[PDB]
Amino acid sequence: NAQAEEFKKYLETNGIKPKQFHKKELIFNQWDPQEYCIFLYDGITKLTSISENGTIMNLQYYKGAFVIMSGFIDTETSVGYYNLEVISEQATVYVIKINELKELLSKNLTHFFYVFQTLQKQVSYSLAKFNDFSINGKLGSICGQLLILTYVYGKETPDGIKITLDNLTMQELGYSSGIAHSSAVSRIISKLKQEKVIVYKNSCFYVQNLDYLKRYAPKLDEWFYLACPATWGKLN
Amino acid sequence: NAQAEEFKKYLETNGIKPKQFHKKELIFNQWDPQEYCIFLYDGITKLTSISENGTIMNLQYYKGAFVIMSGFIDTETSVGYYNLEVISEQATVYVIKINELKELLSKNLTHFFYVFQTLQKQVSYSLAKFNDFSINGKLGSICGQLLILTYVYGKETPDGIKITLDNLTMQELGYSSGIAHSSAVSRIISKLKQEKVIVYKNSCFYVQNLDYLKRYAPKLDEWFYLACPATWGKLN
DNA sequence: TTGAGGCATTAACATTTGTTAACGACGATA
DNA sequence: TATCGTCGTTAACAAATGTTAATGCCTCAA
Repeated sequence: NAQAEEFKKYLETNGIKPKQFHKKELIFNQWDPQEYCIFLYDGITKLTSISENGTIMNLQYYKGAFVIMSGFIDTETSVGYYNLEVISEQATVYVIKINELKELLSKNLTHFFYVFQTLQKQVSYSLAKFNDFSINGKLGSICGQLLILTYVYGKETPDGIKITLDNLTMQELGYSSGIAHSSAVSRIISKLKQEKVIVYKNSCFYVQNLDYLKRYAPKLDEWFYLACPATWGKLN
Repeated sequence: NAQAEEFKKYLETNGIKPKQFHKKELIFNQWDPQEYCIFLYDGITKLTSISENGTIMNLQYYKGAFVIMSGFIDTETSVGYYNLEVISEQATVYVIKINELKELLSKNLTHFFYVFQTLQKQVSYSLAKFNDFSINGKLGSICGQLLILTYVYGKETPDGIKITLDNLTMQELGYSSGIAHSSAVSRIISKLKQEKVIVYKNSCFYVQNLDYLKRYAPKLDEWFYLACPATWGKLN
């Protein structure tokens, strides 16, 4: 919040202007690999990839402020062919070309650490998500994904913890957990309603047994405690 | 590697001298969190985590030279509770306190960008691995892990590509794929031998149909092409 | 009001994977 | 030489997941 806003000012004082994106349009994509250093300031986006069969995969979400790399800082080559779709109504972004990045960082040292810090946050997040999505099959994958959603998009209400997210269909949850068919996702969420872990109200998800999700995503809950401890405190 | 040698001479100049670990040792562990910056210079290691009920998870392997870190750079707090076990007969490691690192990379930038490069390699590697493991179930996870081990520990032989890796049991393949029982991995392997994809010789695996593994792990093959071009080029 | 499309739910069937046990090969020990 | 433990293989069964289709609820357009 603070270390990021300080980074914003350093960008405006170097000619980097914020380019605002609206919902559903792709900042970068997998078919036109262009190496940038996206600095999502305010907004919500999802990193996706489309197989050759047209199969969709949602790798993760990004809520500003955060940094996303589409190319390497040295070789200036692509880190992978992915898409960064905007899913919030409006999201402002400070896009930076990979070339000038190496220069802007070598000047200010405190902001080099910031980008380096967020990259470490990225690594720990991927290992934890990988650890919990592999042990308990797809039930644990849905539980882990839901746990992630509750922490960064959750708010406490008398009905439970409301996950403030439009859309969030059965199809979209399946993409974030590697489930291709919507019927399979529903079959699992119908078990979580039976178990009394979640309820479906207002086309919106309320979780009531957060501990049940921790048992299926202990490494992810461990990550929020160590990486985003403020987000962890709101629910503990 | 050149960058890893300049870095190695940079550490030896500032008083950091190597340490020798033997097989089965743990550089760090998940029960005594110490925040180091591990510069694995020569040797092979696997990052693991033990769940509270005792199930092992093999997150990935590390082959020197590379950079692993158990704590964040600015806060110096743990990034996660993992074990780094030495699986080669011996390994040469340069342990450096997390605080000393901030000053060292502050003096010399070309080594700061080298550490940043290795981290970008880590991010894109985790996203790619998470992509191919989540889409095709356990068959696609075993196929993905084998693809990783061929590019890194594979060599052209008359019987295909030999995975030059010792003590690669069925358990260790399962731990890397979230499979808990060696019976399940043997079942998947007997099918890959049936389809003439691999052969089991002298407790080692020989890969004879690399293209079969690419169709089940396309983004990992893409990652080796974009991140480790030299390693990839030796098998195409 | 009627009718089209998308989403959620459930059903059923097929395939895969989880789980445990038995068999046989191999090494190592005394 | 006999005996013990480790590992791979296969089998059998239960459970989970992949796949398809049918149904009902809801929105929207005319």
